[PDB]
Amino acid sequence: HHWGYGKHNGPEHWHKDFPIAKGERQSPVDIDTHTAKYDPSLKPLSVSYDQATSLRILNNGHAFNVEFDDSQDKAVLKGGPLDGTYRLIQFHFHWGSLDGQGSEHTVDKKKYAAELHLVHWNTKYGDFGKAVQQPDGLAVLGIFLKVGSAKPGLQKVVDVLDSIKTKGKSADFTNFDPRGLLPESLDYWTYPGSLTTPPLLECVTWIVLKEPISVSSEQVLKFRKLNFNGEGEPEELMVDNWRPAQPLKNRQIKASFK
Ligand SMILES: NS(=O)(=O)N1CCc2ccccc21
Ligand SMILES: [Zn+2]
Repeated sequence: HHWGYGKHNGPEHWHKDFPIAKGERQSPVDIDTHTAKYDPSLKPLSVSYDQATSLRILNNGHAFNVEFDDSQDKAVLKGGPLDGTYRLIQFHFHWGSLDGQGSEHTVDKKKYAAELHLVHWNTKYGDFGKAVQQPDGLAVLGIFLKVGSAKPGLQKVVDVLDSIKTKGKSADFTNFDPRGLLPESLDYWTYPGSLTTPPLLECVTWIVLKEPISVSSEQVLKFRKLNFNGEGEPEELMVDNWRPAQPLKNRQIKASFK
């Protein structure tokens, strides 16, 4: 009886196995745009993905992960609120059954159709497993998706999903350039938070971009054909794999922009 996104094992249940679910820096949160304060001190954000090496795409039963070679400083995130260098390890998405839900963060209580998470780990801790035990171990770049025009840089991801329909399936996924998933502006909000799935560790500096990317209805419909289940099991469509907003508690959300 594992965690998931159903009535019986969904976010309102996670606290029983993972009591930090009710902790002091849980994610996601609602971003109240009128309460977020411009922080003139935030350093410029640096997204350096030119040398990124994608390797594989995996359906893990909760989402699909595009995995990178993180055995050297190829693809790194620096600057903004960050001290030091954070190495890209994977990206994934969270999405809805309908276009009116799917994001984990909200903006003035608005839900987007989906949310992209680019996961990076602080290289001063040596490996990802050590980094997640630290309060500044990870930096997650979050990007909202709205439905409208296609995102050409997403289509290579969309077209492989048929080959990883069910939990535990993977496929080779080399030479994918995650720069094609970014919006034009790097204006962001930032706050200290957590993983949004078990084990809900409080190790993340969240960096959520203000500008959403546009994807087509056909692109997101292909995300919604994935399965939570394993091969041969009763089909359970992989939809609504998002955690709702958590209490902000004793935190301030900072804006990079006026
Ligand atoms: N949104 S999420 O919590 O699933 N996420 C962000 C940080 C991280 C680390 C390892 C695996 C996944 C992720
Ligand atoms: Zn995520």
